[PDB]
Amino acid sequence: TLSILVAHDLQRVIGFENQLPWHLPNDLKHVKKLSTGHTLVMGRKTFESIGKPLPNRRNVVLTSDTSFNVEGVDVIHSIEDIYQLPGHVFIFGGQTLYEEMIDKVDDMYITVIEGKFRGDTFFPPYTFEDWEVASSVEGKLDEKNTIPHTFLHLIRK
Ligand SMILES: NC(=O)C1=CN([C@@H]2O[C@H](COP(=O)(O)OP(=O)(O)OC[C@H]3O[C@@H](n4cnc5c(N)ncnc54)[C@H](OP(=O)(O)O)[C@@H]3O)[C@@H](O)[C@H]2O)C=CC1
Ligand SMILES: COc1cc(Cc2cnc(N)nc2N)c2c(c1OC)O[C@H](C1CC1)C=C2
Repeated sequence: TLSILVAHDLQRVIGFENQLPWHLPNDLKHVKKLSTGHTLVMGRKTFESIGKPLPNRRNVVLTSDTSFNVEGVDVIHSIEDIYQLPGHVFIFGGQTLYEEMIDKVDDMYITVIEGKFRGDTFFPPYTFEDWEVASSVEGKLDEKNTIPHTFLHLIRK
């Protein structure tokens, strides 16, 4: 499969200043569960945000810098290179990946962060007319996960 994996807020904010706008450990645990043993493709800037490869899956960074060679990352330099990767590939961020990728992906794992944050980066507007809810499961709140949130899984209709 080829999937978006993204958390966005009530106005589709994903990012602020090259970071997530929220602290929400449940969602990062969700990312882990979903992606472990599989492949991430991210934009260069998102890679700079996580700063190192994530363990126990394959990490692929899309970048135009051909001098890019990082330990345990695989570089690619075009959108097209994605479509040849073996297996279940998650588009992992960021704003520009999502824009390039959203009409190409089979499905999307979105966490809707039921808040309104300040962002400088956004997820593309989409329409549920295009997208079928295979599941919708509320996140559980606790002291350390204090923002309401819903795990959507959308298949393209
Ligand atoms: N909420 C969420 O689920 C997530 C949010 N984010 C957020 O997203 C924001 C980052 O978004 P954005 O600024 O768009 O950054 P991106 O992470 O999408 O990276 C952009 C970079 O990726 C490379 N790139 C993208 N497309 C291509 C292409 N087609 N060919 C060659 N290179 C390409 C370029 O690298 P180069 O300049 O080296 O050529 C470009 O500068 C941050 O705010 C971050 O916090 C990130 C992940 C998840
Ligand atoms: C933009 O920054 C991040 C993006 C992301 C990507 C990301 C986060 N949340 C969601 N829902 N989708 C995503 N694609 C993550 C993230 C980020 O900050 C560290 O943290 C952890 C990694 C191990 C450290 C997980 C994710």
